[PDB]
Amino acid sequence: LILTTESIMKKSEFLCCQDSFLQEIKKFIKGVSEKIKKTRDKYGINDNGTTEPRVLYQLDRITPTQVEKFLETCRDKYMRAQMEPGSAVGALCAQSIGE
Amino acid sequence: KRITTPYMTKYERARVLGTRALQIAMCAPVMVELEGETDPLLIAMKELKARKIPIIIRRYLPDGSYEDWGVDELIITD
Amino acid sequence: AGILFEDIFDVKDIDPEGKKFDRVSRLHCESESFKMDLILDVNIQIYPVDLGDKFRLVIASTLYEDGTLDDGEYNPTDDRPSRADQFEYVMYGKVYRIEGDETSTEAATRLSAYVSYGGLLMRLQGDANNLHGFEVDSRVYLLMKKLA
Repeated sequence: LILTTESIMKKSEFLCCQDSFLQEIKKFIKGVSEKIKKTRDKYGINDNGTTEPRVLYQLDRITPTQVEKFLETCRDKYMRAQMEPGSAVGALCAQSIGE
Repeated sequence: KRITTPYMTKYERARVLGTRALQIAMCAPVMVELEGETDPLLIAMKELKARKIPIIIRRYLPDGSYEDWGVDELIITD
Repeated sequence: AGILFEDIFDVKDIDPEGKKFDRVSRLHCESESFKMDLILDVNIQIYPVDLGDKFRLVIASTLYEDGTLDDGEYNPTDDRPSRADQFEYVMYGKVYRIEGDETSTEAATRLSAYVSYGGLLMRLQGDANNLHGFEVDSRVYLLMKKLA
């Protein structure tokens, strides 16, 4: 998971994000990666996929396609959340304290 | 290089649709094939989705320099 | 077959926290053959369950025993031999959460499967070898017959 995350995050379109946001994603993905270890240590899951009761791979499942769609959704939602140029930001401030 | 954001802002979208509607209300050529729409603003929204609008947005930095962005090469969004 | 799981269950409690609803009761049950505990909501108006009853609960992927998973739509009107002719109560629902036992820090094998029957919930908890064949976002038929 960590290897595949840093492969996607080094693509050119992620460079336009603020570095504080790229740290938060990596901090989150590291957090997710530690839950996978704790479960697979408890249940004796082997990372090669060979273990016979296949239902064990549902417990903390994550797939490359889901990681790719996750990073794109986050990066998109960050870019679209920026305060757009032209915004009359003082009038919004005035009314948000007045009301 | 152009440094400002590639997304079209809501203010740019509002004024492109407005200026194009006013131009389509006068007898300008329509660049899309209209399909029985009469309201000029509805025709302008088809031209935006089809990326056919002939407007350039001149973004102005506060020092007085400028960037010319085509309406067809901004990333439009709701 | 298309059976996922099958065991005989004994009812151990009917309402733990009082009768919150009229039609629905929260049955807590335990199985003889395997060490499986079962939480199950049933409509006790159409099907009445008492505190001592023993029932057979089959969970199946398809309602036709020939193993044809063809379910474009379910037609109540159509009449063909099926699995439901042997059982008194039938529900259709979706498996929506598989979750691990939190109550041991090491060397654990208990799993929880959650099925929702339109809001009537089931928790089936037991050894991983008995819950095999459950997957998230899968749709299952519960079937249930009381035993004398």
